[PDB]
Amino acid sequence: ARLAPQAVLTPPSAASLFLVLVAGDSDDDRATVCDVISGIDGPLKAVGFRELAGSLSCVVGVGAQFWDRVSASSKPAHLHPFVPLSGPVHSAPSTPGDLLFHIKAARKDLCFELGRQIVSALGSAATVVDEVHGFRYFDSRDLLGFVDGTENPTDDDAADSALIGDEDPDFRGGSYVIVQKYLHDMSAWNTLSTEEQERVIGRTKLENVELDDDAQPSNSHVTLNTIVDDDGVEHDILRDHMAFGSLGEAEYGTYFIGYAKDPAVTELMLRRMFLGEPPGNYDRVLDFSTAATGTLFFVPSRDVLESL
Amino acid sequence: ARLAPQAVLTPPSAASLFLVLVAGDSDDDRATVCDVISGIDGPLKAVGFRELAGSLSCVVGVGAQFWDRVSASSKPAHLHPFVPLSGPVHSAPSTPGDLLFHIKAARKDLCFELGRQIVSALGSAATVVDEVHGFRYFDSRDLLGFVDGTENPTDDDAADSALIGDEDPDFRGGSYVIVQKYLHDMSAWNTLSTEEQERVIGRTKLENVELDDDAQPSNSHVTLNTIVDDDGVEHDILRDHMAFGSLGEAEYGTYFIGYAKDPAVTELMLRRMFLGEPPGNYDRVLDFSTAATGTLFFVPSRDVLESLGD
Amino acid sequence: ARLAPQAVLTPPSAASLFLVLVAGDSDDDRATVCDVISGIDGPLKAVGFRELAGSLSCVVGVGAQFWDRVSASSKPAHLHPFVPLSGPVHSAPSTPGDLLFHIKAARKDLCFELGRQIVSALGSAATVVDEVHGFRYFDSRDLLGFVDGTENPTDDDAADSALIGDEDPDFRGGSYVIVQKYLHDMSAWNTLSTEEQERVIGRTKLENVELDDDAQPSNSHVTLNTIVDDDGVEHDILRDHMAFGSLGEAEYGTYFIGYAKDPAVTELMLRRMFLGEPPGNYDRVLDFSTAATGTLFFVPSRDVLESL
Amino acid sequence: ARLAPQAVLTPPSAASLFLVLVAGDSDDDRATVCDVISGIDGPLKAVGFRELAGSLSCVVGVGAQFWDRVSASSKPAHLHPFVPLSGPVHSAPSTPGDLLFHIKAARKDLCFELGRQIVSALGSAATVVDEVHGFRYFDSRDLLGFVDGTENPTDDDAADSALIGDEDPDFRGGSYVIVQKYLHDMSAWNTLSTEEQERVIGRTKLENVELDDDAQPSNSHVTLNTIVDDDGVEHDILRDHMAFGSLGEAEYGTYFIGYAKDPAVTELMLRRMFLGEPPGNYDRVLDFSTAATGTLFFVPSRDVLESL
Amino acid sequence: ARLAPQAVLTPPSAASLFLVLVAGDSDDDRATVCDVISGIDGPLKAVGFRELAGSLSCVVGVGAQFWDRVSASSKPAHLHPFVPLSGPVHSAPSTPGDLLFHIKAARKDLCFELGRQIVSALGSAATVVDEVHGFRYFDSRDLLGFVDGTENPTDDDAADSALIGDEDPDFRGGSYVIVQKYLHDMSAWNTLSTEEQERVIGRTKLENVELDDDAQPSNSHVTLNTIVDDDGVEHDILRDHMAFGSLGEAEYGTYFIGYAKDPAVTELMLRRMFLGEPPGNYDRVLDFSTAATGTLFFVPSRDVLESL
Amino acid sequence: ARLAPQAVLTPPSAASLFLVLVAGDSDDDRATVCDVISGIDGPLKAVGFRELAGSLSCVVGVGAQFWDRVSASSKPAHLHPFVPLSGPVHSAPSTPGDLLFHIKAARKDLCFELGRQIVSALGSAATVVDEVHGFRYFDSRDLLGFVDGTENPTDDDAADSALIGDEDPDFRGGSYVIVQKYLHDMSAWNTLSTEEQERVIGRTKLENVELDDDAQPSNSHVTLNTIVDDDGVEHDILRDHMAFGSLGEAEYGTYFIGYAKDPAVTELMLRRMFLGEPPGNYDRVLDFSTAATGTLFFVPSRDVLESLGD
Ligand code: HEM
Ligand code: HEM
Ligand code: HEM
Ligand code: HEM
Ligand SMILES: [Cl-]
Ligand SMILES: [Cl-]
Ligand SMILES: [Cl-]
Ligand SMILES: [Cl-]
Ligand SMILES: [Cl-]
Ligand SMILES: [Cl-]
Repeated sequence: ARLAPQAVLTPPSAASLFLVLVAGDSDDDRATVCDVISGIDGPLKAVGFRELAGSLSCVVGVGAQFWDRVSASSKPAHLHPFVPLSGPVHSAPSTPGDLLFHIKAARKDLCFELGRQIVSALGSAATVVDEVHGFRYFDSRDLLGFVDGTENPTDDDAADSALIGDEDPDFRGGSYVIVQKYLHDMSAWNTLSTEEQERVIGRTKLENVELDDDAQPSNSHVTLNTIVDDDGVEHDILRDHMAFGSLGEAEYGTYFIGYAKDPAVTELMLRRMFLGEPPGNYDRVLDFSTAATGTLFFVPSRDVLESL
Repeated sequence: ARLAPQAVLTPPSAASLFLVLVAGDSDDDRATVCDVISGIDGPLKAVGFRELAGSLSCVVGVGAQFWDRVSASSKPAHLHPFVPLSGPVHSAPSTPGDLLFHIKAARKDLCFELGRQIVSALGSAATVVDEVHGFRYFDSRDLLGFVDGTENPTDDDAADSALIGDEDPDFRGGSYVIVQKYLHDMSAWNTLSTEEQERVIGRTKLENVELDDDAQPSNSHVTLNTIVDDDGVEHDILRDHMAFGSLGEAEYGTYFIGYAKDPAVTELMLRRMFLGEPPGNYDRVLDFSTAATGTLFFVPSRDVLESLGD
Repeated sequence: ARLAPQAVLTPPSAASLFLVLVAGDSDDDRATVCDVISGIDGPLKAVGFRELAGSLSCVVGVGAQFWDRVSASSKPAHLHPFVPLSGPVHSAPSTPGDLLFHIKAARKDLCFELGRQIVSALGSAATVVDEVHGFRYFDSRDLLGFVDGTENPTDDDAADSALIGDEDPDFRGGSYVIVQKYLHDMSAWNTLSTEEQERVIGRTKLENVELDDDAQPSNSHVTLNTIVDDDGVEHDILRDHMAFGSLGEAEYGTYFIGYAKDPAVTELMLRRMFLGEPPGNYDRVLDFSTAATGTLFFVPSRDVLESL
Repeated sequence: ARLAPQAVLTPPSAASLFLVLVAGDSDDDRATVCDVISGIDGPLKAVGFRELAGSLSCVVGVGAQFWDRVSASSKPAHLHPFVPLSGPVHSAPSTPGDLLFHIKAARKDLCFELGRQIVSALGSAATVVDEVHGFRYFDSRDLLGFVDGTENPTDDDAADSALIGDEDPDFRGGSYVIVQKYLHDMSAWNTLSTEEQERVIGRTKLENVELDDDAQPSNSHVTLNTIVDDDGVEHDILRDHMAFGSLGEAEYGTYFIGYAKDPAVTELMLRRMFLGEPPGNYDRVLDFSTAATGTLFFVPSRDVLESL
Repeated sequence: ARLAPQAVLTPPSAASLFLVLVAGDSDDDRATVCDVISGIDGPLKAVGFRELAGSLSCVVGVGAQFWDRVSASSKPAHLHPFVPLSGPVHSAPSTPGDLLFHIKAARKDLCFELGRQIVSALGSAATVVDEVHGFRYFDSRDLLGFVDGTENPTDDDAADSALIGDEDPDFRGGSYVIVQKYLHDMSAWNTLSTEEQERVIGRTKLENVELDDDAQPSNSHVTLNTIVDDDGVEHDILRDHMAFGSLGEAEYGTYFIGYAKDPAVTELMLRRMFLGEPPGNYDRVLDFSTAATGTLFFVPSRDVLESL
Repeated sequence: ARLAPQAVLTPPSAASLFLVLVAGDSDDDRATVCDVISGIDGPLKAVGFRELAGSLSCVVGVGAQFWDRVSASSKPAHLHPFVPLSGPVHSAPSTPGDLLFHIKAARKDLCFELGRQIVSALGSAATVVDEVHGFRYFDSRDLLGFVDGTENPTDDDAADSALIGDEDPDFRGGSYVIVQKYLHDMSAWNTLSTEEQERVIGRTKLENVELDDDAQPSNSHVTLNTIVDDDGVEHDILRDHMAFGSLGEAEYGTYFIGYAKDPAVTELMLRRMFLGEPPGNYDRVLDFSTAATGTLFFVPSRDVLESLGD
């Protein structure tokens, strides 16, 4: 997929832009927004074509509520606003957003330029409500210093995990994407030893190897995020984390973004993380990371997107 | 597709070579030509294997006349010579060519060496009548200074636009390619202002953003080259422009090359360009660009290519 | 084919590692081996995910004997051990191996690190019986100075040539691989003129252009390794040579690895080379190269491998 | 210069970090700050050594006031706080800063990591007061769309322009650096035609060619920033602009940074820009760009820096 | 040596452009030419600054006749026109040129664009009399298939060899350059065996290893081009060949460019090649290469050039 | 410095080759050896010219014994065999070698091919006694998992540290290089925790940050290898480590190579490491790393190198 919108399956990139917008309550607003995101390949190629590599991609997400404003029937099976979580200790807020632009390329400028054109076409019809500029941090690490995104599926595995789906054939090729902007408590995290940190995560730190079953804490992040159903089938999401931050504001962040053919999978992971399994046995990553956003979007296929 | 001939759908490259040749009249000539082209997979790997990235590609095109010498039996549905167009001030000549090699690579030497080995194999069985060494100019601009190749289809849209399907199943996976070598009038073009240039093209110059409907002249190159049928169904082609030129001769060029599943789409684009729509409302790019060549070729799929003549 | 085990079709690489191992007889060995190899994309992802480019790949092969010890249930049609060849002047030995790891990447460190993790995870359950650290030598040459790999099938051709096959539905997507470690007599080779070396190979040395029919000796490496059936159809294999060696030991090597959906094609090339066509008219490449190893492995699809 | 602090002469980079800090009024503050910036190569190599290319560099600037707190004699000839400007229409503010870290590398992460280590070593002894993450925008353009930094001197030209100087031999190898964070009025600027924009700048837009003398407006940026003395000697600075911004905050910026052996040159340019020459005939770039900062720092040589 | 005119010492490049021009006789011509060439780093920076890598370079040469028309004041010691050579079988013509632009970069577009700007700035004041678009051919080979440029001096050696010179203080830092455009007879060349071609050159073809003393013919290109003085000191030049050509015209070329602090060294190589050592024993490279041009230019230092 | 031999100051590379050889006893042997090494500029260009970046470099080192066979006249100030050290549990053997080739490039094949042509020229006039194919391991870490090479001097500091100056003007621009091939005990080392490993080294593991004075053991590798004279003047060396190993043999290595203007600086580092400071307070890296070789060589400047023997 070179220069196509809704390229959910792209590998990771040196640079990302996450733009989250709310739509004008007006009628003229709903119409410009629709006509801009439905002609999204225009600016995608307008920027992207200037780089020989063609690394630029753009996935458009539309939140449940705005989807209702532009389409009666049909609606995809699982589109709903992001479900908030109130855990023993930690909370995942559900925050506003009608549009997501998830932008990737090999260079920052390519990203920024696509974002500039998008934001400009929208004018006063929409309002930026969250904006992260992500960046690869050494060998795909997060600011907690672990290699992050490892066990992502790929090739056929990834298409079955992320993309609808004979099960909902009107929206075949689409996906459900959840975003969460996490901020970290660096100083707290740095008071753990490497080994404690590894126990919190589920893998070794430098060498990025999974801890043995007989050594792998039942509340480790890896454990809480493994999903096996009754039949013993595993269910995976496609994740695309990036680091971001501000030195002066002491803000160090991980931007979570996860794609799935069914958001039941992503939501189950989030429940096991915030509420624990067994209940109360929650993910220690949450002791060091706080989600400031939580938004759920439908990712239309190219065809479905182009028709709005 | 890596080191396979007839890879129509390859992304743009840093360097290209376009060779157009005319075949000899004899029966020797025609059979040498069929050997070289049906076994083009050989020189392609002989050269291209030597570069780890395997960027080298080579698409072979056969003209309508030569096709009749080789396979009178069985002609693809729309293969004919290039249709010359002739407007009041600007014309699109129909110039000779039996063979097209459209070569792309990340490096000049690979393009050159492949060309060299091909030309060497043909020997006196063919003559080069056009040769262009193309090169990427800045951020994929053409010598007029505009980003060029932008609205080209990609992925599935591209395959559908460019390759013969069910409509002509005997030649599924082939294409029709048209080439034209254009020369520009740089000082004429430089007397225009940016804003005027933008009105000629249909997009802003630096930022490559499409002009909105209301600012978009009916004879902008973009407007004229938009093909929408009565059904309201859009028809695209796959274009592959490269810059070329010579500073001493004051030649500044764009080499045009368009692939289509049906050349009717390309031919209509050319009519709207040269004859205008409504009539006489022609494409002002042509005020600054003169076509020195125009030739149509059939691009056989690999299976078909391997069978000539034989 | 990003970070998938059994990516047989991958292109040449700047670096590769070839590991051959024998398993222990203990049932516990039997089981360690099967754990590690069936979970192979754990380490493949543990390591490979640290490279932005994702160039790392790892193909696992399993020997006939070892397959039997683990799945007397079903066998792939052509899984037998490597057949030794004993020819008028030169011979191809049949040497041990239960496991092949064919590892490739853009960098040595990735190859070495994947190997480190595999070997170490197999612990005393297995023993490295041959180890070759291969490298790209100039413009895809081998140490005899010829561009080597030129006539490999690509894309569809390659899949047809290398992957099973309606002809064996239970092992669809797998392959058979034969390795042979060759050592060259450099000084002898250098007494030939370039033209002589060209006559041995079947192609020109610098330009890598195939010699025409009337100047192609009938025992050139190329003629011998052309396999055309009675209907005039050509049967190809997918090959992956790398250079290797040691300056002080005066070892200058070519590691041969050949993939095919039916190893009989490979095996036939080997016979025409070693014994000759017609018999006695053998590949003069063998006057300057000696096979120190010869082993055949079955390459399972991901599904079959994941379930061993 | 690989991995040396005070590498004023480095070429431009894909990524930059500009950090401006104020020092604690305390005594313990003055001491940690001194010992951190005087051991600045420690973290420079600590981060920089992890990249094969070694593209990371770090220039440290110390403002006049803090310089006084740590050194009586000696003081460089021209160190003083940045002079504010009140022009016919436009104003250059003079804003706080004791320390500048001007950081460059081929990757964002390298920059951010160096900044993280610096800010962390400083702890509560200093406070970030300005922070820009710059990025190359296409072919060295600024967000106004012009190629920017063209006429920079280089090689010997650049060392004579930027570096002291037999004229002040205690501080030979040092430099004076002025920074200004500009924000742009994109919408206003976009209402000019290309040709007007070119007249404002002094060069053509796409092709980056200098306008002819007989066509070059006397109030163009190029004109106002050409410095010839009585004898007709030209005086140049070394400039190292980067773009930065925020889509949601509609902030589009150019970060100015200019190095000179004598700040008289930079200040004269700034006077001709804000006040005009003839007076009132000012730089139209200022009609579209507003400076939010203005700070002047001394850039000690390596030797002078290491001794504090 | 970043974006400086008269960067004689730069390494090989992937692309280059060689422009030779004759000036008109009008005094206005005289002056246009001198404006453009003395301001040459204007365009060099206009173009070159757009590439992050800064690989673009441009060396200006000036012919003897044209120098006279512009500076009868002082002349560099060795500035005379190219001396034709007329030998037993082959001749080197002396062809016109007043200006040389030797342009190099990592990409053709940079070369072409610098050329476009120069030629266009010279307008009708000058005429391009020869134009070669040179390219790197595989591993630094020329179209005869040999690695070509191997024995170039580097670093200090190169400066000693190419740059004037206490021996001519007024033109310290300049050089003399000789260009010759060669066309090859490819078919004739291919009738030689590789060994014969090696005997012609003086080195092995694929491995680029120098033939040992007893197998080096006395008329090999290498022997002939070895210049050793009476004290046994070797005098070298700095060379910059590129391949060029046209497939349809069957033109396969090597563009020779040679730099030296004293052109007599270059000139002597030329004599030993064309006329032979001993006389008649001439460079058999000339049986397969014909010089279509031959011109000598003086290469001013930046200071001298900037003041013409 | 591009394609010049004896480029001591080159930056780290992706690949290296370290060859150590012993010369034959004859007079033929010694003169072949002097031909090959004094004209090493030839193979260096023969190989290295073929790569556009010109990353290839080759530094030649001559042992003290062989130096006496070639230039009894005139010996540089500090040239002697490697001084073996012998502590209670860990030793630094002094192992044979007359010749060192320290080869660096961006690619393995260039290193290999240069080695091949050198070894081929020497013929039976020399024997390889050690050979290591080094490789960059992740973000310049060594097999112990730590970033390694960090505090190496750069620029002028480097030149001053590594090259002979006024002190020995007959050999200005030369150096003294010491090599040791270390083998690691990976399972011993893996039983430690990160924090302990950090205490062994003197820096944090992932982030490569120096530990502060108060957390910094007196026998950390970093502490022991800091050389400060009574004047309070620091003395550094130029180090060039590469990883190497073989998975089947369970060999995991660090190849050490240090350059100094005076080998006294390197030798003292080794004493503090092996014999400890205060005495017995040795470098715990040595609990996990065993030296299999130790050899000292003089690195002649180019001018000096060109003159042997002759
Ligand atoms: C600050 C937020 C987060 C940090 C720092 C973090 C970090 C990690 C790390 C270090 C790993 C192990 C490497 C890998 O296999 O990718 C991991 C794995 C994983 N993470 Fe998280 N993560 C975060 C948020 C989440 C959230 C919110 C979800 C679910 C909605 C999640 C889903 C997963 C999954 C599914 C895996 C792979 C588990 C497996 O199959 O081994 N991540 N992440
Ligand atoms: C020392 C070991 C070997 C060396 C140096 C060697 C070298 C070559 C060279 C130089 C070519 C021509 C370029 C190309 O198409 O790759 C070639 C072709 C070939 N080689 Fe070999 N080879 C070796 C072993 C083998 C073995 C053992 C087999 C079969 C099991 C083999 C199968 C082939 C095939 C199938 C081709 C393509 C022939 C064609 O054009 O159809 N190679 N090899
Ligand atoms: C928003 C702020 C600014 C923008 C967008 C801007 C943009 C430009 C552009 C487009 C050029 C022509 C290309 C070049 O030669 O670099 C230029 C040149 C120049 N600029 Fe500015 N600039 C800005 C601020 C300044 C400031 C504050 C100074 C002085 C303190 C300055 C000093 C120069 C100098 C010395 C030149 C080269 C003049 C010559 O010799 O041709 N820049 N800048
Ligand atoms: C068609 C034109 C030419 C071709 C194909 C050619 C080819 C070669 C080749 C293959 C080498 C050996 C590798 C090397 O050191 O570069 C060489 C060396 C050399 N060439 Fe030529 N050359 C040509 C013209 C010339 C001319 C006209 C000169 C002198 C004006 C010349 C001067 C040299 C020098 C100085 C060397 C190095 C000799 C040495 O080892 O000392 N080249 N050239
Ligand atoms: Cl961005
Ligand atoms: Cl070409
Ligand atoms: Cl390896
Ligand atoms: Cl940053
Ligand atoms: Cl050019
Ligand atoms: Cl090696």
